[PDB]
Amino acid sequence: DKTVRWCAVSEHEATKCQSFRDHMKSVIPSDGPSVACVKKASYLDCIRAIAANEADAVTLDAGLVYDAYLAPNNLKPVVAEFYGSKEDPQTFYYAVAVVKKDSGFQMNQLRGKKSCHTGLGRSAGWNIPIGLLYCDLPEPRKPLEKAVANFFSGSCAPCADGTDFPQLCQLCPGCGCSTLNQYFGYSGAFKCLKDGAGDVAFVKHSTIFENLANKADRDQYELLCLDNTRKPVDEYKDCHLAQVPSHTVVARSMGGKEDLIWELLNQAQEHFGKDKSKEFQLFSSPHGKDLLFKDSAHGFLKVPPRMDAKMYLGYEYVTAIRNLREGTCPCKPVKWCALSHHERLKCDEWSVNSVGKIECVSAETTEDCIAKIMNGEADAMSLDGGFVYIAGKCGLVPVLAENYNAGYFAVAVVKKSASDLTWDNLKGKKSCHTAVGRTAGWNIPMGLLYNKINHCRFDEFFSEGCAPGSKKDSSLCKLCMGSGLNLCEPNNKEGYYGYTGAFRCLVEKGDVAFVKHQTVPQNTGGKNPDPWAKNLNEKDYELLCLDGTRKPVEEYANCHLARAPNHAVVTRKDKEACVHKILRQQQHLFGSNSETKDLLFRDDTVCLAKLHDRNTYEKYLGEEYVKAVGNLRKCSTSSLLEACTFRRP
Ligand SMILES: [Fe+3]
Ligand SMILES: [Ru+3]
Repeated sequence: DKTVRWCAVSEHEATKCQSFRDHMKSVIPSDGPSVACVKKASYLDCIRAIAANEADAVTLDAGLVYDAYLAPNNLKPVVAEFYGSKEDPQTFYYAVAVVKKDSGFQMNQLRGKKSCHTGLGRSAGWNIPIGLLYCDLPEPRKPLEKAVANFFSGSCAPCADGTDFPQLCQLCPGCGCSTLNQYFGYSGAFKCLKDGAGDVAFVKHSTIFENLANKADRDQYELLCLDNTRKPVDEYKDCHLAQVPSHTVVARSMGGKEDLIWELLNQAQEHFGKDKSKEFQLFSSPHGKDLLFKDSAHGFLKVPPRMDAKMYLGYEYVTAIRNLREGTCPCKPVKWCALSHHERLKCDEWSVNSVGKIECVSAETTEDCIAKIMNGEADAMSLDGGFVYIAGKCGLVPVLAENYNAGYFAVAVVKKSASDLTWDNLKGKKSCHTAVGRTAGWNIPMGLLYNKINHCRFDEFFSEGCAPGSKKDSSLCKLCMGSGLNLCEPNNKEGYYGYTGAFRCLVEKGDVAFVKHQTVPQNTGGKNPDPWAKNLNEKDYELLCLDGTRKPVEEYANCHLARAPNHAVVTRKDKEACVHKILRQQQHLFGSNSETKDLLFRDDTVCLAKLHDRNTYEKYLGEEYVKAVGNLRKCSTSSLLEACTFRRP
């Protein structure tokens, strides 16, 4: 078939679709995607048609992306319209709350202030802020305008019912729903703030830049952050009410046909997109505005495949829209994310011994669990520093640090009889890594090595190795020992995965093992009874030091590659306080005074430590760690990181 059935919501849109269908047939070969045109009465009918497999694709505003995600529709974002420019594609805008500098209040102190809105029923100006504030509104919250009129002391809410709720028009009497009103729209709401009518303007990240050319003027303004702090107006990416995708093509989550849709649209923009100047133009139409796509669009970007609608819309936006749609209002239990049947059994027991203060969700991989913390299905997990990096890039923050005694030591272990090996040159040698992306076995050693050879294709530096998480055909999977689909997997059914697995990898096959300072002592001298380790002696192994010589294993203090940031618990900023407080209550009750090895927490850890200043991944991991990880991800995978980076480069 190879047919993409596009859904139109108007007769004009169907006519353009039909033109679209006919022109693509001149540019796409026989074996290529074709266009079919389905005509429905509304966006929701298109959503339902696609879910019913009567059509396949439609482009929607953010609100309808949410509707399309809810059961029984279950559509997913697949292609994004971008704007502005090809070198700097603009896919999202940011809803922000702008205030005057030194006005002395935060997001959680908006009650009784004067508010400026773009217009009632608009996203940045109304639905997003009121959605976020919904449970702060006084009861009864229906009708919504009466509740807002009793929340702010006075407002300019263009198009509000000022006859029944005059407070909403105090700053623009009559609540004029047109440009005839000086405070209507994006520039109008900001002017409401600039002129001193209101205390806060609910606008987009760009509004202040388009109305105030001089930076000195903009320096008299600030942004309200959802964490109840303020930031300058050029830091909206760390200080907004919501991140909003402008226009998104959706498709069924299963059954697609996403690859066809992208193939179709990518070819359409190459032949009929911006500045192509054919008789057919994808981003205009002689009759009507914004048919099928926005006329201001400059092209399409493929949405990363790990992305679902909740992750695409973002936590803040989904919170606001859900409050509007559902209208439900209440620390509460901390929902821990477990990774295996063995990890879930542990926290299940933790939950019942915590008497409800702990609850348990399970996902099949670390990244899935991270996605659940981002969208609110989960709340906290403990992660290696490399995953704290991914969690941080995805908007999460470190809340507590696992303390085992300043971090643990990353060391390079070699067999003592191999006296030739030095850190100075290990090219062509066989390497053993915890897994790609982890602190001790990858980010620290391969970050340092990156500085020496100025590239990160390490399978061409080492002859072969085991680095679980590498591509199955890579030479860094050749030494691994998992069988079938398990070979080179970053989990337990790969016997060379982890701190201990990488040491075993060295004992049996490798030349160098990148692990931590306790690994060799803990799996030598009979402490590990498994046949591969049982008769090993730790004086038969040395550590490579940075200067180029070697020392014994217990001399790691003066022969390590770098100090490693300890594993940390991560959560969202809105649960940071509660997770901080509930876990210290839990370790006071069940602390150091797992059934297998290292479930939920490292068994080395004695306590969960306070972070104080270092409550962001950049400040927790440190400057050089982040730089090295930034260097290594040019060669790295991680579909989650790709999805998070798509929303924040
Ligand atoms: Fe680690
Ligand atoms: Ru007409």
